Amino acid sequence: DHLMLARQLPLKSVALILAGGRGTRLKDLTNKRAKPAVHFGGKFRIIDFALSNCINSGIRRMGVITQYQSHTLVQHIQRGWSFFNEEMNEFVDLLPAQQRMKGENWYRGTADAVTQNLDIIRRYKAEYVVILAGDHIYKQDYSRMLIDHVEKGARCTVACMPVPIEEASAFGVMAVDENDKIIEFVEKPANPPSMPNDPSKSLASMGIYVFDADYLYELLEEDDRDENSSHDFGKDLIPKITEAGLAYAHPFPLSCVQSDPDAEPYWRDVGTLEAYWKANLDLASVVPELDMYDRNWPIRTYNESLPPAKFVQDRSGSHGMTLNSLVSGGCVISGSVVVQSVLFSRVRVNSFCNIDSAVLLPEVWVGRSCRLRRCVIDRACVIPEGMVIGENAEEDARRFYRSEEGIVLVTREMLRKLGHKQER
Amino acid sequence: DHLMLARQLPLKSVALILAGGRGTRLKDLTNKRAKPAVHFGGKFRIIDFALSNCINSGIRRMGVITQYQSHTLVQHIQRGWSFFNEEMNEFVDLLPAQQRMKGENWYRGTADAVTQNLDIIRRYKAEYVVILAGDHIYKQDYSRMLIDHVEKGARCTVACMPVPIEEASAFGVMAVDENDKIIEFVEKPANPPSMPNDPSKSLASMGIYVFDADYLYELLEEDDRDENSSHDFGKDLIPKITEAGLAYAHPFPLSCVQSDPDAEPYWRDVGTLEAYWKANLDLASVVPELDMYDRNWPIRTYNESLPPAKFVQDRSGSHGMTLNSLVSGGCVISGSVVVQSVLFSRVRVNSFCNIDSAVLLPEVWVGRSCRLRRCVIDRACVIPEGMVIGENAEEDARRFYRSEEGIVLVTREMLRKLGHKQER
Amino acid sequence: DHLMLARQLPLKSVALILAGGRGTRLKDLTNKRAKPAVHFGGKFRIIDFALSNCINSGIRRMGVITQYQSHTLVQHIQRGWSFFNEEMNEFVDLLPAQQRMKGENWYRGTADAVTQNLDIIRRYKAEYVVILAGDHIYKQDYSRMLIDHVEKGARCTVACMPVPIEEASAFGVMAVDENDKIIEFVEKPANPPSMPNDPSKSLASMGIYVFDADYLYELLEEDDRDENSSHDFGKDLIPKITEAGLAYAHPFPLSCVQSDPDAEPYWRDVGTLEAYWKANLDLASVVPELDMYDRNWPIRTYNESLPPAKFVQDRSGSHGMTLNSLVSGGCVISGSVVVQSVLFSRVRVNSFCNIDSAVLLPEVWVGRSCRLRRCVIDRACVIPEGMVIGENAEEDARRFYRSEEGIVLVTREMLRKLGHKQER
Amino acid sequence: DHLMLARQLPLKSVALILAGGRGTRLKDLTNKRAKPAVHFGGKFRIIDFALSNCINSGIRRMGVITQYQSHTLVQHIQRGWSFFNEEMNEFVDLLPAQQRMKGENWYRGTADAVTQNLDIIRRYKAEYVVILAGDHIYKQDYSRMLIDHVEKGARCTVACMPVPIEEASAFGVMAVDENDKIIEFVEKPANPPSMPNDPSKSLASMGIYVFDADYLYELLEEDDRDENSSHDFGKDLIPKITEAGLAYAHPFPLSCVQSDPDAEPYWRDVGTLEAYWKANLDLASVVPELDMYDRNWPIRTYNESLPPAKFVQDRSGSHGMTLNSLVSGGCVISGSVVVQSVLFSRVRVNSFCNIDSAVLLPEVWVGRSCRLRRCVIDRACVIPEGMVIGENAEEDARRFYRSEEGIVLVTREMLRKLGHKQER
Ligand SMILES: Nc1ncnc2c1ncn2[C@@H]1O[C@H](COP(=O)(O)O)[C@@H](O)[C@H]1O
Ligand SMILES: Nc1ncnc2c1ncn2[C@@H]1O[C@H](COP(=O)(O)O)[C@@H](O)[C@H]1O
Ligand SMILES: Nc1ncnc2c1ncn2[C@@H]1O[C@H](COP(=O)(O)O)[C@@H](O)[C@H]1O
Ligand SMILES: Nc1ncnc2c1ncn2[C@@H]1O[C@H](COP(=O)(O)O)[C@@H](O)[C@H]1O
Repeated sequence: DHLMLARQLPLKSVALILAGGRGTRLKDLTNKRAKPAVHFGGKFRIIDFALSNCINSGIRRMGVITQYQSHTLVQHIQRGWSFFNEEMNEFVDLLPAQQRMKGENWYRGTADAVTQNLDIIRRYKAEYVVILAGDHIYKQDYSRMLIDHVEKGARCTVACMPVPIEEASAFGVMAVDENDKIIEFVEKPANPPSMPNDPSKSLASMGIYVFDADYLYELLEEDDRDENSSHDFGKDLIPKITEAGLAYAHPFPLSCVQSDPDAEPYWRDVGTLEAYWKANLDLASVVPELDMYDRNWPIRTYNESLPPAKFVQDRSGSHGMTLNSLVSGGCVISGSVVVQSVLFSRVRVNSFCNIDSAVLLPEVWVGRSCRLRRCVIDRACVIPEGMVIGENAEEDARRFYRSEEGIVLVTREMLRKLGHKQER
Repeated sequence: DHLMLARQLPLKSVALILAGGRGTRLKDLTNKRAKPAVHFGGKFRIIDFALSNCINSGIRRMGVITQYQSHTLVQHIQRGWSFFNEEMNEFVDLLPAQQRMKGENWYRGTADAVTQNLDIIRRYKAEYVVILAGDHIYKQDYSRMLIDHVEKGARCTVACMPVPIEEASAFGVMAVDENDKIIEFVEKPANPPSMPNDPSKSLASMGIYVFDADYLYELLEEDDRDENSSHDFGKDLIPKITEAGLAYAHPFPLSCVQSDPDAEPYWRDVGTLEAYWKANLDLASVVPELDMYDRNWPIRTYNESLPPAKFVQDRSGSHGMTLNSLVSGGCVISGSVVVQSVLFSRVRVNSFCNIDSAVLLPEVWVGRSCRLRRCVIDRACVIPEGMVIGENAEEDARRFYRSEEGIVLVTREMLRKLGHKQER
Repeated sequence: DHLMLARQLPLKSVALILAGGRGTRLKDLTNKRAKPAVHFGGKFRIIDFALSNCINSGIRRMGVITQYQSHTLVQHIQRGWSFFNEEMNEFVDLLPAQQRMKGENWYRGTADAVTQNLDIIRRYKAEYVVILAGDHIYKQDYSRMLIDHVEKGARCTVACMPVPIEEASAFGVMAVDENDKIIEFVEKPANPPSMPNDPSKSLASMGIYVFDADYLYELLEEDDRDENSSHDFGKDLIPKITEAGLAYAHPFPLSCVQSDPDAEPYWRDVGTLEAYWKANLDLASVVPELDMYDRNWPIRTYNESLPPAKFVQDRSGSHGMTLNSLVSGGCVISGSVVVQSVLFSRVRVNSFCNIDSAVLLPEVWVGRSCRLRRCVIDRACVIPEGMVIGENAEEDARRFYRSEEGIVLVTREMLRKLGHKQER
Repeated sequence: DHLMLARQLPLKSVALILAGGRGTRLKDLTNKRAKPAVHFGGKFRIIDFALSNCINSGIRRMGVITQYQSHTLVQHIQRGWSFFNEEMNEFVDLLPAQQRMKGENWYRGTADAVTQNLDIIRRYKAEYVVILAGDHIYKQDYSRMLIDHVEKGARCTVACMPVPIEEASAFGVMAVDENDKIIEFVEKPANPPSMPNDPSKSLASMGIYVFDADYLYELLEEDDRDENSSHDFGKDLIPKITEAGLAYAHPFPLSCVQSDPDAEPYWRDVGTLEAYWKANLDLASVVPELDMYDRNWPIRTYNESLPPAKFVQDRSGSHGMTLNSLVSGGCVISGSVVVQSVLFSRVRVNSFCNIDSAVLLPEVWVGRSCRLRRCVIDRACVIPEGMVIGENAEEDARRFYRSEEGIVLVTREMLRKLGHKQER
């Protein structure tokens, strides 16, 4: 462990974002796009979190694997992540599956997508391969995980963090020892084992595996020949590494970038619809759990050119009132009440509206005299005049999609089967 | 006139924006910046108008002449106008006066700045040279002025537009004939001559001269040797061309880009302080005279990455009310009243403020319980708590600078002198 | 026909490059890449021809359709064609077929690829849709084809140019009248009909169709419902437009950009292997048919950062001799004879080589004492020591691929079945 | 010393490259350009060395101080060093002296340039300030000098390296102790003191001072008020820090990046004309002292788009012979002999030339039947037909400039004076 080691491992490293793959539990949010390209934060996409942590961690060589509905994703990487110069060892390579006969190849698993592209990744000559799930929201520093991987003399290093046992049936539960060496790993159990001394919580894998380059190539080619295998990192390989005792665990609180050290680390995978809504409006509160006014760990995105947020008087000459809300650029709010809401770019709300705990994805047009409560308005939805959402549960659940918790989702297809011409 | 002559006139052409110039009528606004680099519109600088008209007119070769306090200007061109490629015949040159032998070189006049850089401009190999004053705000199409210049068989074409005879003592008044050939030109008269049939208005030069390049080079070298010359385009050259009868006039309403054809063309040179303030708030009204939500003639600028505009509750849990205002990105408005105002980037207003007909240039901090009206807050001004501006004119004259019209201007040096340290 | 019309139609236009789709007659040159991504010119790819003609024709909105082996292509557009800003109406959108169920969708035809993406192209709001085959090499101005399309009052406008009847069985042969109105169109005939008064030549379609936006959308939806249709522009639609008499013909000599007006227009589709090799060395001769030292119609590409071309002495201290050859950057030629050749980037040739009428695609390593005549060395081929190519026809045809005209092609797979470790 | 201290020392840091400076020992080379902007290496400028070491050392915040003839320099930074984003904490500022009141401001010395811009540098909020002379050619790692500065608890760390006592009268000679603390510093002595145990060599300052920022600001404001000071870092400040015992020395062989560890570190300041010529041709030899085919420490520059280097046959159909030369892109060499030479971009050599130990800066045209040896041809020089250089020293002294060592220098003004018009 030398003094100039913390700086030379990111440069000998290469990150691989398994962007591609939809989130099925997000219903129609991700019907026309990949989960990493779901909008978030007023101006971000989820994959801006798993990319700006590579940059600020020094890892300037990324590999974005994209399968399902990637036009918007690729078009976002193109416009916001193509400032690189390949001559200074940095790049964001897109690795969709390469078709030679109209659908002959198609990425059978998570770990069968790093094996199709294993002739391109060898050419990078990397020693440490970070394996990032980029449909997640976090502010980690992977040059403090890579060290903890190099100090321990590990082959694979799984970033683990504890979560409530109630939600630990959707993640990879493990069990460690005094030396943070994984002893028992099981993927997506039906009865998540608890931690020792913490019966109400389980030590879960985040989908962030650091691998020596030599061991990963030798483990996938040793796994690609397995017909029985399901070709996934959690469900096939990490048990294989674990059962040889070459798998260590890296606590996330160590390599988490927070502005308040007294707080707990922030991890939201935006699993269902409810946690997507809840995760945006936790940017609109007074004290957000996620700091985005931070200049020591900024998040890079498509810096679209939009005019200032305009607030104008309604048809009656009256004021427009706002409370704990975000209004991004392009918006035009004509004298209506906006509360606990998040308006993204280009949202044009007309007069006399009432908007409460809403999330208005971009290019939404809200017509005159609309009332919106606890809803998610999808991209380009042209809400008609006098529409009421979030006051009649037996109404909203027979028009739009309504989650068990009360969250409504509105899409153009939902609003075009109702008869509202939404071709504006 | 060939049918394919409109599209290859902007490629044989080269624009020269005379960015340098104090614009002394602005008093303290331009103390630390050049007149072009004054902030405008929530996110623009005035030189984004004289540059985005060259782009959308096809003129991709520009030459920005900068002398006085150009650090902010040059830093703006570097970060928002350096997307060009030199192998596609397009660039944004910066031609500030070349310095050797302990600060020897400085331009004697407007036209003694286009001469020193006459060895670099000949390299461009440009047939037509557009000469743009870039301290002006307008939406023109120079590929309709170049045609009118090539149809007429003109050598130099002055863009002229009528203005009230009261303000015509600041511009170049001319007189034309039936075939738009300048007969009488006089620069900055003390008694501006009126138009025929319009006694209340004068036909003024805008500062926009299109030149046959073979004539410009021969005219400046024939002028640079003149010992009594003032080395100015209006004060020396344009009378010389006029007196030979080689000077035509191009009406601006023809080559103006406006979304409402029933309206009059828009020209504001932001002369004094009052017309700066009035010009911004004319973006905050309901029907702006200047359209900036126009996609057929967009304005290019520094697309700074800023978070959404955040509105939060005050100390007391209460709402914040807005009326005909622009709130750009980065702003944080803690539950205060904002009316007829324009907040630029990064403006952090604290609780219980009242803001009326104000313009808050970037990085301004308004403290708790401040009242601001009919004022212009300079960049990074840290307004202290309980400050009151625009209610006692006799008490705003001594503390700050107050125009004759009632407009107040606040700078850090004005506030630092009263002992309100501005170190944030 | 107004005077400012030549400049306003490219802005109301959108180009669609049918890049996607391999060139089967190129054998193994396009086995790991799409034909638009075939290298050409020492530093270009074929799709830099059908893109730089959109830029210099003012068409800044392109749509690159990519299906077969597009990793290289996409990775080229990302690194050399992503300098655009979407806020000044300009972009290069990549439109690969969007998969929702692992190969469910896959682009059944050339005109069934503009129909899958017909919800994205409507959003561009474009009046004139240029349909460009981008597997071709030419220097055309599409703002002189668009006019000739607007003057004639046409619906569709097929760029046609005469070719020898011998090769006219691979293109779309048509037949026109006095008003350049197509009368008889047949796609890929077995007996190409000749021209009137030129029995030895046929009037052939280039794959460059300009279409009013309103007619194209109504023609593909009216064609997508046809089960009998083969979904192709030539084989299905252009006969349908022709049989209604709405199809005009635009001669290519009019809208061709040449630097010698006495010459004939340059069109090479790089059909077979022989014409690819012939087409590059026609850059190496003394008077190229294709001018690439032209600054009035430059070609934009991935401006890779490479050191100067180094020529060094061989093991014996001797000179290296060159004759009518192109040596791009990165190359290291150790004192060998290079004749009528084209070396791309990074080509390291070792001592005592002899290279004649060769094309060395990038990262090729030629070992010591090699002789190469009339060959095409593919990307990254590690030629071993003492290899001899192009002197024994019955030898080179049993090792590598040898066309009927004598041209040899060398790939890594060909040189790894022969036992030469080529993993360098 | 923390294990994560090497990687967050380049982020709390800010580099200041003093680009301005005539470098008068170069005579006519730097007549029209600054010493930093002198061309080097076939494609680089000297300031690409002092900048790519900040990038690859993690220092992404640079401050380029430019005074003398900076148009080419600024135009280079604009086109090759303006890929940075201000929201990711990285930029390349240009801090030329601010001008108001008819050319008033000009820096009195090296250290009176970092003071005027002391209101802009405090905004950076930098703990460590690297002070780089950028008129020098070396491959250093400043994140190994910053650590050595933070281990030692030093305030200011001077990078020192030994040089022959013959040339030690041009640099800052010092004397150190066991713990590398400067005891005696004297700037540009007339009798450079020797090292202990190495009588033939002196321990010289490179011009590379690392500073505690809290100490720099307090040292320049405490120096700017000095009436007898010369306002220089070596001549005024570094003796002041030395005499307090707060000045440590950092050996350059530790923080040098070299591909052959058995070699000595590479430092060439290109002092006179002879060491400029010798320094370039040391790129053309077989084993360069400076490695530029190194991918672990690449040099970033203006990646100009140029065609491949073309070699063609002469008038007579004959070959062109090369020996240990560099031919960059754009060159066209018509069958002539080139030996031990360095041709930059766009050099068009005509037939029957003989070129030996020459350096042809860009856009040079060599005419037919020219003989050139041991000379330096200035940018855009149009050598006429049958010119002979470097065979008659008595006839090259009068026509051009000839050093005492035998090196010739050719400029356009030297050739224009002999009546060889240089207008191409
Ligand atoms: N203004 C719009 N109207 C309708 N659909 C859109 C609009 N903008 C984007 N889309 C589509 O909405 C889907 C999701 O895109 P995005 O919201 O950008 O991920 C894609 O099918 C887009 O092509
Ligand atoms: N946050 C800030 N605080 C104080 N001065 C600033 C700040 N930002 C820019 N300036 C200075 O304000 C002046 C005008 O800059 P600008 O408003 O950008 O034209 C220049 O002297 C800048 O360096
Ligand atoms: N240095 C290399 N060695 C082996 N294969 C390569 C190399 N560079 C690119 N390739 C591959 O060669 C194929 C063609 O790429 P390209 O020649 O860039 O179109 C692709 O499969 C690339 O991944
Ligand atoms: N083709 C050219 N012909 C004559 N002068 C040039 C040319 N290119 C650049 N220069 C001038 O040469 C001087 C040095 O420029 P540079 O060699 O780029 O540092 C400056 O005065 C440039 O404007």
